[PDB]
Amino acid sequence: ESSARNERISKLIENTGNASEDPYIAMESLKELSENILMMNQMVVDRIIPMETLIGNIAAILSDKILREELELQMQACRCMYNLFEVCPESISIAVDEHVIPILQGKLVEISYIDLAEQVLETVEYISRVHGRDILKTGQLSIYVQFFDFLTIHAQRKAIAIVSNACSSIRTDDFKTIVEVLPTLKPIFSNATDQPILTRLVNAMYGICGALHGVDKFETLFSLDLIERIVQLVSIQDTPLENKLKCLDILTVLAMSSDVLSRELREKTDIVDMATRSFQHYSKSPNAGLHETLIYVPNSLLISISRFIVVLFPPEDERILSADKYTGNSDRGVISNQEKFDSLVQCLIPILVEIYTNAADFDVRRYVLIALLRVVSCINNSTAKAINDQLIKLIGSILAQKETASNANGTYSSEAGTLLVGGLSLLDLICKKFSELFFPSIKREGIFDLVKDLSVDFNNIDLKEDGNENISLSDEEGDLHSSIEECDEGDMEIPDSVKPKKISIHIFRTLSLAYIKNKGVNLVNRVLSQMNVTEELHQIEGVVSILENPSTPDKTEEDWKGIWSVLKKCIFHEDFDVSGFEFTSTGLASSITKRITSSTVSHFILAKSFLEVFEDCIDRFLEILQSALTRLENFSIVDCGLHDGGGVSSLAKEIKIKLVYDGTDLSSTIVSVHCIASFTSLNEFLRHRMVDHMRKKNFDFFYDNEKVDMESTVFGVIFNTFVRRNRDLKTLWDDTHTIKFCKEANEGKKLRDFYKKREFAQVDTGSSADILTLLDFLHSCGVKSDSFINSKLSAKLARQLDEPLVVASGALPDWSLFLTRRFPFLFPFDTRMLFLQCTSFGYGRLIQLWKNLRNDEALQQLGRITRRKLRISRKTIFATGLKILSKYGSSPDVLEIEYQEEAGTGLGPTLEFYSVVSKYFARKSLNMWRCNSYTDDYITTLLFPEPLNPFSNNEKVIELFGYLGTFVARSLLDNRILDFRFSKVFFELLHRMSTPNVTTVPSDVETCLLMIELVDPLLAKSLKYIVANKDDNMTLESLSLTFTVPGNDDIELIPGGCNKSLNSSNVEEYIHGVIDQILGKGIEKQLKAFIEGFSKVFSYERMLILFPDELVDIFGRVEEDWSMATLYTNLNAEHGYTMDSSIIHDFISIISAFGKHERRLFLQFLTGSPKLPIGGFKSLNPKFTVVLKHAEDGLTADEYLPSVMTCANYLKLPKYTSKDIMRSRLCQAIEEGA
Amino acid sequence: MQIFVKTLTGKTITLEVEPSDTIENVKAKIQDKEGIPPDQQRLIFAGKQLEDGRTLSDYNIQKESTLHLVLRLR
Amino acid sequence: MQIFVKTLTGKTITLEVEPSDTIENVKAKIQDKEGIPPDQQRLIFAGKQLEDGRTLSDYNIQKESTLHLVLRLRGG
Amino acid sequence: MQIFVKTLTGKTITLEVEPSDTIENVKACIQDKEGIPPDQQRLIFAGKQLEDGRTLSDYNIQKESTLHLVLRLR
Repeated sequence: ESSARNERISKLIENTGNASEDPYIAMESLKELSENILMMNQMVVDRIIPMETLIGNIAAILSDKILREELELQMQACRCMYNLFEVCPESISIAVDEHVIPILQGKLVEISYIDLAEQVLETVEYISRVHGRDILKTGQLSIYVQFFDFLTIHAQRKAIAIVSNACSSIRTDDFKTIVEVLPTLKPIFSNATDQPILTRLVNAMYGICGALHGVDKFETLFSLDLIERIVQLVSIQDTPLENKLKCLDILTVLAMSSDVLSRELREKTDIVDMATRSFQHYSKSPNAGLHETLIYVPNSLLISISRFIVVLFPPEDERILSADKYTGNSDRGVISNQEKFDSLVQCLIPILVEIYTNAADFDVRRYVLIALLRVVSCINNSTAKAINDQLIKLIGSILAQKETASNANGTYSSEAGTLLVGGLSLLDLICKKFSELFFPSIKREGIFDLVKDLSVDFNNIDLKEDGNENISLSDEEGDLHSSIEECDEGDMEIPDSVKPKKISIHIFRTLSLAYIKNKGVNLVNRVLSQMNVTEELHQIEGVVSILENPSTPDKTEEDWKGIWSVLKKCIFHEDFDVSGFEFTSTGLASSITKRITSSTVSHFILAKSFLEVFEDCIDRFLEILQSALTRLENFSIVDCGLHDGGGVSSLAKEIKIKLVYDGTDLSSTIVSVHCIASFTSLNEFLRHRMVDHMRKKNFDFFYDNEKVDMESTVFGVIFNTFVRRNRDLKTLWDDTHTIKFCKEANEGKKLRDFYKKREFAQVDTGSSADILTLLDFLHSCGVKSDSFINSKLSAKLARQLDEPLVVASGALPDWSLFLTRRFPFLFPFDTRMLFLQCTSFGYGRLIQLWKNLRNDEALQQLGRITRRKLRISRKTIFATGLKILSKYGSSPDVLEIEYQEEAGTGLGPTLEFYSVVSKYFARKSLNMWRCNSYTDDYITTLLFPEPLNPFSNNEKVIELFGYLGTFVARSLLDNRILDFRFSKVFFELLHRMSTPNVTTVPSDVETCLLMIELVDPLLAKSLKYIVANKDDNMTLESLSLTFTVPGNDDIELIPGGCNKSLNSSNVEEYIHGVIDQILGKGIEKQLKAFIEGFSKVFSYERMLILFPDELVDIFGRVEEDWSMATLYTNLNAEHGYTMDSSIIHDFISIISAFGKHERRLFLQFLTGSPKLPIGGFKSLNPKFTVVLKHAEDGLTADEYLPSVMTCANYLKLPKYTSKDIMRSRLCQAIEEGA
Repeated sequence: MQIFVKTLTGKTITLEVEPSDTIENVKAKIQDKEGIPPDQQRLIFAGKQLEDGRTLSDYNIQKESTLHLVLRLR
Repeated sequence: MQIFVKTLTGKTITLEVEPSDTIENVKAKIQDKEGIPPDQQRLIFAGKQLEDGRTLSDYNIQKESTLHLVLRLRGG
Repeated sequence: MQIFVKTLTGKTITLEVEPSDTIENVKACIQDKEGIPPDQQRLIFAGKQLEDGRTLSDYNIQKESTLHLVLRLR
């Protein structure tokens, strides 16, 4: 057919050259050619068409003066050539060879027929992806954006993609060309809202700065309005993070490369709200709350928001760590306003101080320290009075990290030394400038002892290891703008757009091991030179002596009221508070702990006495203890010397090894094994490399002769050895590692076994043990969890989590494992959840990232999660799911529910399975829960089990709880949205039972009754009335109640008690029997099988990191977000419009008026599960939308109903008119849905 | 003879049917009259949802009984 | 109040209306004042194509709201 | 409305779309109902290709308009 069709192909190409003498047949020639090339492949196309003659003819048509007014032909020619080089990429340059780009500019110069222009712009844009500079070479590319406001959408955004692609390959000689287009891109960037339009106008602006920062007259390009919109583009939440970082990249270069507008960024624009609103987008409560917000902020934005604020300020007096040179930055004699210029700093310091506090990345701390000693040198005595407090504690926290510096060898790590040197320099500057202001607070918080200890440490560190062993104290300021262009990167298939050259700013100087000590010794000597210079401390000592005195009464509550009465007045002065150092200096924490952990008084009385005195200053007491724990914290955060940072690229790592069995295969074999998987999976890797005795070879991994079990990871014990050795971890990636070692998949059994023999790691916390003890006592008082989260420990844990190699190494620091289980109140809920998934879900559910490409391409082969369809019947949903556990209970497969003889699948049936099954677990007929009992079948009240009947058979109630355990455990491992209704007490009995060496039921009894009225207030008040008058035997016998279980009078408390009545003789036994029955021995038999089934999927021991009141919410108690503002922020809208739309305002106004049942009915229909996912509508993937719905055929949309394309996730809303009909329609839908 | 079909707002349509006619024949004829496709059509009588596989006399529907019509959604 | 209309050649015409009237009403008015048939007219404002049945008030149009007029062959 | 998209082997699918559903939305819809990724799918109707930026109203496509799908040969 090709030969027959050639006589029509070549004829049509000839007609294109005949368009001069045939203006109209060429129309259908081009139409016929363009139609076919779009419906065929290039490889047939490439062998037939003379592309060069094609484009020559097309240029002849587009440039002929005869055919200028053939607007119905020029469109077709442009479309035909566009489809010509859409299919053949190499034909793009062929057109460029004959000045097609200049020809196509001429059309856009003057148009009266836009359908040609929306084709010309759509076509020439596709050129800019390959030949971005060829378009830039012509240099009049402001033409493309003059007709912006006439292009509908696609041309409107393709008239920007071309400029951006031509604005990315810019060089030094194209300075004037950008000035040509800048006035025509400035306002349309100032008034744009579409994201594929604001993601190109920032790439173009980044490409401009990548090349033109050295070219002169660069100050006049980015004028005030443009930099102002760049500033305010961060203060809006809808901007993504990826563009958010780029905007700061342009903005910091515009302050580094020049000074004129770098002055503007501090005089005219506001930088404080600039920093604040970018952080608060990640906040959770609108009444924030700076301290907790910074925990959730990504590290990538923390780096940029700091490396921009350091650049905005001119360098410091002594440049130990900063490496800048720029000439025009010695003009800090300009102090005209102590408000317009200094209200920036006096509230910026309380921003980046917290940035330092709640972040632990090396780059972030370095940047923020540089910024501190850069900006504090600018303030004066008058300005410094209001910044005294935070800096003192910050520097105290900086240079108290001395203990981490020492190695297991006794050697040193330069990372901590740089931080110490920076903190010491900041201390030197502040003591040199504000001695009178800083003498009291430094002494009070105790920094002088710290700097003395650091002086001793610096002296003790060895020096003679120098290779260049000729070192003078003056090796100063080597290269400090030889280091902003040295690594600027940027010096075939077609991409979406031309990515601008990645600029890499360098403001750091790497310090040598000798230089850090040389600076540190002089700095400590200086600060000690300036080191030269209340009874409340003696009152603290007196309080310590009083607590240490056993002669003080400590038995009745009247004693403990006075125990804390003196303490409250000792610690909290009317002016200031006792610092975190003074509290732990005189042993006051030890004095509190000894009295708390020795007194025989029940915890209830202690908590009551504490709450009766510390009524309103609970957080004031929490902050002092948190500061004390932060300073006394000594745990060294581990690292593995990654060469790929904290990303999936660090998952793609492999190490050459020479495994040695502690022929030559077991002694010398160089193979690059991944550093991710386990020793079970190390056995798997050696099984793979064997390709069978090597399969059987289960090894006792004596790396450095250590009998460690099979549970660790491929480099787990190796890394543990290189921690006890504490060698150079960077060499570990270059060392051919001498690995020393000696000798049910049906589900299959998951490799969650990293912590079978690690959960009992009882690590000593040092002097912080008292602090942790009374913090755990305070959280046991049931007080709110406002300030229980420790900022820096949470930051350290988060920095541990975003090191994928160590987290997947199974060698997580034992202090973290101990602290999470033992003190789960020091960390945020999100951090604890992330810890739970990584420590609990196995490598298959860990290395598969969800930690936001080819980095995981080699890892997804061995770390993917597998689907598993499950087929059941709707009428047998409960009973079949029972056998589903017996067959597929502990599988690692994500559950997928399918209903037989039905086609509709997906997450719908999966959500509908366990949601219905959970309600089937709320049936009175199963005899599983306290169904009051004093109509239907379902329990509508709070849910809690009933005691067994010892005489009656109970083979089914226990088994049902055993199944419920595996259901509930399976729910959390898969992030399923369940609606189940548990009681807070039910999980208290589960945390206490699974905690070793503690009674499940509290030995205290009035604690037990107080824990009882959360289950049944009638019995609670009956029992506390029994306790109240246990001496009035006349009233005790008035009840005349025998030893039968209340409510279920068929069960005897004690043998023969059904005859004996209630009196003062054995009232205590009656109380301890009814308690033991309703809460304890009568109900523990359910729990012992519930945990038995819970631990089949994964052990309940991991779950102890959470809280019962934070488990009911995740299991289906949490109240959902339904406020006016919080919902349309989760809308995305589009297509009409959202504006106004008068159908959206009322549609959001009705959804707020729903009761508790309308919400459930609407959610089980919109989603499939009757409740909302975790954390609001944000977790819905994708977000729920609003889409226009037209009127068909002629009847109004005020009669129809909200449509869904059966993939929602979203809705399509018809044009309703009246409010009342909207209320009728939406309700009729939600109730008729169920 | 004819039966009454109530629209979702005020208006009422009356259709000439027979006891032997089916619950999908009525959907076809109401699509002929109004034009709304059956996939967005829901027939409701006496609260319970009328499955479209029976006949009009299978449910024993009265002569002038007004079964309610709902333009359903997906 | 009044609004402004932009053609593709840049010439300016002036209107005289209130925050009212429909898209067909204003396209008929432009036909009257320019002789351009409504099928030969396309209207763009705020970077989107207008709808014939909708009115000017629903599109949030104020005094001297400079809108644009577009000519298409249709043209596919 | 309801349209037809026919593959290169004659197997034609049906859609339930609206002129208020962009072009990329129906690309996502066909991404749901079959497993060819969006970039390996080219929509052809009336000779001209359907660009992924407009809506169905701008290209003048109505009910029963059987268009073709070209599997992109990347």
